[PDB]
Amino acid sequence: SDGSRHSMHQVLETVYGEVPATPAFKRIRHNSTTLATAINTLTSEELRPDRNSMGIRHGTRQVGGEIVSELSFESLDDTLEALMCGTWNADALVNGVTRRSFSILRQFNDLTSASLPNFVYVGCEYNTMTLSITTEAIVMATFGIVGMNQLEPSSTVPTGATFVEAPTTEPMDSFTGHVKEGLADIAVATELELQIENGIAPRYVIGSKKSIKQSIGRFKVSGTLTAYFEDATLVGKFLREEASSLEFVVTDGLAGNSYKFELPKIKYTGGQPDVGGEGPITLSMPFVAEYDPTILGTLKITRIGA
Amino acid sequence: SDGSRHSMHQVLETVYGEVPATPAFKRIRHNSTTLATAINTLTSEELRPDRNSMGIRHGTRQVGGEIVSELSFESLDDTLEALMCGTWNADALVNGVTRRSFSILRQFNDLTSASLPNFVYVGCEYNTMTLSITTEAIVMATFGIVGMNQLEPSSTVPTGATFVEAPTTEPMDSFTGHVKEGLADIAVATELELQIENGIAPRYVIGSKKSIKQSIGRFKVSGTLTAYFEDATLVGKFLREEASSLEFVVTDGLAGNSYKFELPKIKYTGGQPDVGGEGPITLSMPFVAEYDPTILGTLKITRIGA
Amino acid sequence: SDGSRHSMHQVLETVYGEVPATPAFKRIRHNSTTLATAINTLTSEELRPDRNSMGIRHGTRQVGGEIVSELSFESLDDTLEALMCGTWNADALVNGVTRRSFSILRQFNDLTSASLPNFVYVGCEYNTMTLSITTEAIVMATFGIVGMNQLEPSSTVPTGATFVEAPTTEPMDSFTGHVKEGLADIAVATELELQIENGIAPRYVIGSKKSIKQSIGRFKVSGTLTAYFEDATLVGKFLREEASSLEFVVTDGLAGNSYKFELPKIKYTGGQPDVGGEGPITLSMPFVAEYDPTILGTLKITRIGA
Repeated sequence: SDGSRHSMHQVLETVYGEVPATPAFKRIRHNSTTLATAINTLTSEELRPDRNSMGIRHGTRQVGGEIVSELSFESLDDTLEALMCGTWNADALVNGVTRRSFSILRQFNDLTSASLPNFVYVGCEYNTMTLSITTEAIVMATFGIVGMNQLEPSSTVPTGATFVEAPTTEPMDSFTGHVKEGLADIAVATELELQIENGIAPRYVIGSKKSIKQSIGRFKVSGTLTAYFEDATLVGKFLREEASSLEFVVTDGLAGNSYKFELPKIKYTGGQPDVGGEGPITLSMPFVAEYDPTILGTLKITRIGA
Repeated sequence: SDGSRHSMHQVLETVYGEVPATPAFKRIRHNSTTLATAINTLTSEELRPDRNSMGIRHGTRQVGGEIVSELSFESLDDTLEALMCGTWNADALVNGVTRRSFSILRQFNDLTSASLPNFVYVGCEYNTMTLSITTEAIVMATFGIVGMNQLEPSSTVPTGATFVEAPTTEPMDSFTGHVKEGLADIAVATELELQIENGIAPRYVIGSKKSIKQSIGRFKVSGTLTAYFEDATLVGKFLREEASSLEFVVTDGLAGNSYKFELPKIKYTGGQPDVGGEGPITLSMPFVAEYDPTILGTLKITRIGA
Repeated sequence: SDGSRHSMHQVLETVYGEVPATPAFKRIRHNSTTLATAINTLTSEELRPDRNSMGIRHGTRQVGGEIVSELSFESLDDTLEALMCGTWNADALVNGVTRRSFSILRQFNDLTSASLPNFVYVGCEYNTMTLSITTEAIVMATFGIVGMNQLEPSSTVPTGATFVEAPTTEPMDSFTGHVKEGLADIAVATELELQIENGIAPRYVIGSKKSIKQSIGRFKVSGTLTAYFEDATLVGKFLREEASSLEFVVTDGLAGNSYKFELPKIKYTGGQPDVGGEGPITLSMPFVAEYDPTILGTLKITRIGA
């Protein structure tokens, strides 16, 4: 099979670890994927006179895959909602406690029917998200999922596997960036990085070969902010304890639709200006987001889409 | 000295740690080497007002060297026999227990007589072996050895150091149409990797700068198999518990002489088809070999040489 | 700010952690520096029902700067004296105990006055030194320091910040015909590496954000010596316990002035002639220096400057 002809679809699960009766598989616009499963190994230490390798025994299997997707409007909304464990309300999303389990199907168009091109992964729950914003570079959102187990390859797709398509809105660009840092101050930051962690780990019991359930952890928001040393206001906020805020907006290709990420309470963990021989002096300022009561959360994503 | 004018000769030892009376040093066709000795250090911890470095003391020594050689017929047979710890029988070798110690002599041809070019190592025992098979790439067998101690450089070669030569048979290539994976199924694997370990470790006692003996460890045979995702049979064998077999034959060339490696019982530890950004989908399937009572061993090398 | 317009100065402190009344800031000849402070984080482990980020707390702070400078005469002299903890006597320096603290000032000429270009670092103490000598390559000396805390950026320089300029002499070259290894033997070594460690670690107490003092450790001198395998005398000094000496001099074109580094007692920790396929055979021979009572120290730097 080749990476050129591949299709990926997902459906919200009503019962954990099972595909719905008529799965509404939805197309997932993406670039590269590593979704797969991992099986444990129980080695045998039986003594052998000829030192012959005794062998190993298989163990519980867990689906683990990382998918890379470009940020765009009318897309990745379910992924963000499930990851934030919240609900899209008034085009605004806040980190809450609403876990969502999905069933992802990997269909290899190039693979023939007899070759079983359908690979179904169930119990898949979004766990980690990586957001990177670089000037003149498409904004991409990497997604890490925790799946309970995978089904055997089969020629026939899941019964009633309706394949919904994904709106192909122009990918978001880094221009017209509303990068705010103070109460009303606009920062001169060049790149911006955001990481989201749900801390979802699996739980195995006697007589099971998969994670009956996945233990979610605390919602964690952190990131890295890089700017130029030309601005000296960023310097000091790290030296002296100061709680600033972060607020940036990704721009579409003049489509009139856009998002808005806001971190009301953050504190700088680092920040060091280095001569670095010749050339302009940069400034990397990693930060740690913390719970803010005004929004009853740590992060708030808002769609201003037209 | 330069690597161009370099040669290595080895002789089977009758008494461990000693060169035989009339060593039949045999030429070892090789590419590069890292064979040498390592001496431990015993630091001294004593308080000093001037805070001056107290000093460290030399400890036990261990000869450790890695030798890279291209796989070819009528060559490396003694290395394979010694490593496998078995004995060549009917052009077939199965992992045994018989341990063989050798004495390796490094002779820098460019180095002058007064410059002491001869380097002698005693107690050298083959510990590990790395076999890599790549398409349109010569098959090379890497060899790791464990020696007791290195003899001081001298001008005169060991008394009666007869220098036997090695048959310069054409290096084994990868152009074979025989790579078996099932009972009669021929696999479409692209590269194949095999690793062998003897778990040999040295033993130290009071009043001995060198290792008197080496406690041999369990015989270990494992490997990695990479193929194309086009074949879907291998896919799923990782997910389910299945014990397959591996059987591949390196081809010397037009001459009928060839080597046959067989692993009667293996199981796959991993396996993952990744779409990636673009291009074809590959498939890496690591495996671990296990004891098969039919051959009363883990691996069986067979020469079909004409 | 850009790395093109930056000035770095320093002044000997009379009281630890404080800039002198009128600092005689002296130009620091260097290629690049990383002078900056680092603050620890105290995370809060309070369980939250909405699983929100509790937030972290700032902890103690310390200043670390990497001063990369090119070795040259009439320069880094105070740096060498402070690092060696000795006193320049008869143009000869021996590892002593007397500790020296300095106040480093980084001035970004390009940064405007209102932009607060002056950066002051107090309690800076030279700790590590890395000297590398390569043929047809300028001798470089890296300087690691341990500072107490970083003063806030201000427009006005420290009161009476007289800016002395270190004498600028042609950088030292590797073209010397004097590299001694035996009692009178001249070695054929190609590169030479020297590392100096003072073991300065910071000390924290209750109610102090900064380190009140630094408990210095013992003086540590070690290095690495690389040569060619053409000389077989170096071989064996590692195999059989032998205590040699090292003595090398850096040259300054036709200026005449020079530095002389001497290690009266060293022994070699490694040594390995590697064939490496083709080309010449090199020989890396790491060594550790120790206490020699003839000089009452480990290392003795001597200026023969005209």
